[PDB]
Amino acid sequence: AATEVRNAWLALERTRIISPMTGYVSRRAVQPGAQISPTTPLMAVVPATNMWVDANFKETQIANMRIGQPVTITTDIYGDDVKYTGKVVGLDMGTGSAFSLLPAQNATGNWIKVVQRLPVRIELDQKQLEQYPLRIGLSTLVSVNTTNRD
Amino acid sequence: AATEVRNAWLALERTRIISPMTGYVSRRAVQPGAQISPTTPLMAVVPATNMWVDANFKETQIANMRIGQPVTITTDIYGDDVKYTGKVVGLDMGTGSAFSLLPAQNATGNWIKVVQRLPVRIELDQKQLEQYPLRIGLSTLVSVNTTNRDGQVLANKVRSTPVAVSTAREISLAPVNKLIDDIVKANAG
Amino acid sequence: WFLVLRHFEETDDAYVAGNQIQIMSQVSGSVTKVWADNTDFVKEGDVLVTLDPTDARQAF
Amino acid sequence: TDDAYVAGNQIQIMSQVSGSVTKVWADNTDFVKEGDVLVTLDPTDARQAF
Amino acid sequence: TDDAYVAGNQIQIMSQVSGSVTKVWADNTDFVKEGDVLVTLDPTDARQAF
Repeated sequence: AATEVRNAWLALERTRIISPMTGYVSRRAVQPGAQISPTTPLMAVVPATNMWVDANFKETQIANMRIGQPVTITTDIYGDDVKYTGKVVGLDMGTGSAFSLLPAQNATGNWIKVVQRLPVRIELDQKQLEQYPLRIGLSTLVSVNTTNRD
Repeated sequence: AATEVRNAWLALERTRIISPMTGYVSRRAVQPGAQISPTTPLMAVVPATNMWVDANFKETQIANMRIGQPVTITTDIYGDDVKYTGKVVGLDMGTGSAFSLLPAQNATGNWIKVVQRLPVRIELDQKQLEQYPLRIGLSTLVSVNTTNRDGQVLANKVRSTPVAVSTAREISLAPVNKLIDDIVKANAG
Repeated sequence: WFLVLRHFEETDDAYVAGNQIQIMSQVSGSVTKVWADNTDFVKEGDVLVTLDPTDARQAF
Repeated sequence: TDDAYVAGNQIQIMSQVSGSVTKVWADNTDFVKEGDVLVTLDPTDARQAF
Repeated sequence: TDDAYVAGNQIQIMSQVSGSVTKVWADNTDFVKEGDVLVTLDPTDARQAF
């Protein structure tokens, strides 16, 4: 019976929904009086601490890319007056079209060749992020120094 | 046994559906004789008191915008004969495409650069709405004064007061407690 | 004159926004009354729909 | 390449129970600390079970 | 033919239970082995049942 008491108490303590992460509220689809189940989205919390860049290079540029190479990133909100430094994290194991939420169907006859793209992860330095914050979805022009291939 | 009695009584009382807010009705998708469950939407109530504006600025303009800066908003229904005053509440940490459920562009086609937009929350003065009310989705021309720049881009103050609270769906358990007492006295000999 | 226009930022992509609640029932059943229609002012604590109480009374 | 965006972590907030909302504590573009309440539910049925 | 593409195997990692995640041990572009834990859940309710 003590176990059942504990289960009921945890059920009651969970009527207050707690935030698991420090961040900022983005979308709010919850109103007083709404009927909620554990499958209904309520909010979103977007921290601003650890942010990286996702560059989509063509198939014809990732030939000489290695992990740890120097990188330089210039956003558009700020321009050429502010520059960010980073380094390669790792090349993804699939093309965007292949791993899209909707597959691409190449065996259809009405097929036109198109150069593919591969996501690449770039690690930004956090010290300069505090001075110049960045939001999710902004656009930047990247540049990888491939002079060293080891 | 009393706990089950109270649960059953609450189930019966909820056979009436009550309004949790004071507003106006829209999209009444409910007719007599329908079969309903808690996941079936019945209608909507749209409070007409606290409205804001969502201004979509390009990435080029987002810079130099801080919290609290003055704003001026003009609408189309009322033309230029009426102005509005407001303030920046804050900028969003996302561009809309962050949470999209579909690819931004087709996989088959090529990639074309598109300048992004970032929403901004602007809060209106409430003494002007009551005399010149608005409606959801109306177009408006926004202009933000960016002369003064303290450097407050992200809010960092938490508040102890809730924003939106409703307690119209809380049921007091007095009559159930009286009925239980009467039944106990009846069956006690 | 021109940099004054630079001291401001404009956008015509704005739209008024507000709150909306989808009224939903806490229980299942059948409908026997509907207390409001489109463009009706309803106050907090007002009844909007009513269900047949035949099935709940038996459990009670 | 100019096809590079800025990516980060975003978390959806989902309840572990089912209930009816009675309060909301963050509206939009508001700062939130870890451990703070964002939504509260009516505790009648859970209290009865307890 | 010019309409040729490389294909391989993929795994949709899923849980055998339900719960709430308290730890994640891998991000994108990370190397994983056959026994390495990837996600962790809260063991309270299961402990009660045990």
